[PDB]
Amino acid sequence: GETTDGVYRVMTRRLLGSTQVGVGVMQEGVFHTMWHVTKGAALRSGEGRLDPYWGDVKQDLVSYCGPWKLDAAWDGLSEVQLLAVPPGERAKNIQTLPGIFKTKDGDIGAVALDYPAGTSGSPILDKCGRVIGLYGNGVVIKNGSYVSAITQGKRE
Amino acid sequence: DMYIERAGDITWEKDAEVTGNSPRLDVALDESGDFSLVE
Ligand SMILES: COc1ccc2sc(N)nc2c1
Repeated sequence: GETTDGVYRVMTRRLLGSTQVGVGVMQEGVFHTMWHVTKGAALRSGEGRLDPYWGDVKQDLVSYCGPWKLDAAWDGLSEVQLLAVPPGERAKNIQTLPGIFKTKDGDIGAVALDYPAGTSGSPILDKCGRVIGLYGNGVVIKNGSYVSAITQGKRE
Repeated sequence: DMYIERAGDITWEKDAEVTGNSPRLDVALDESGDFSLVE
C-alpha cells in the first residue's frame, strides 16, 4: 500500500460519511498511533493491510507491522512543534513551549493546545524534526481547556 | 473498517504559529490509561 514516512489520517466509514478518528506516524515501515484511536483493530492502506504488532492501554499506544520505532525525547527546555492534523483541515505546525505533568512515577512533557478529538495521534517534534511523542491523551484543567501529555513509546 | 491517508511530511517549519502556555499540573494515570487532576 503506502509505507512512505510521514503523518497520516486514520479514517472510518462505519459512522455517517467518512470520519477522521485519529492520526498516526509512519516511520521505518512501522505505523504508530494512540490505542484509543484504533482500539487495536487492523488498518487498511489501499489494497495493503496493517496488523497490530505491539500495544498497551495504560500507555495508550499501538504500533503496526513492527515494534515501536520512535525514541526521541523532549529535552525539558526547548520549544517543540505540534504537527496538528485536524479533521477536514490541512496539516499545520504549531510551536509551543511544553508544560509538565507531574506524576507519582515522574514528570512528562505536556502540550496545552486544544483540537478536535480526531486530531489524537498527531506528532510532537523537536528542532531536528524527530518525533518526541504523540498528542491526544490528557486532561481538562480548572480553566476548562485541554492539556495533552507528550506520550512517547519505548524502542526495544 | 479503518483506513489511512497521507497528510504530510514530518518536518520542523521555521516561523510557524507560536501559541500555547506551559502549565505545571499534578496528575494521576489509572490502569485504563486516563489522566486525572490530583488536588
Ligand atoms: C476539550 O475536550 C477535549 C476532549 C477530548 C480531546 S482529544 C483532543 N486531542 N483534544 C480533546 C479535547
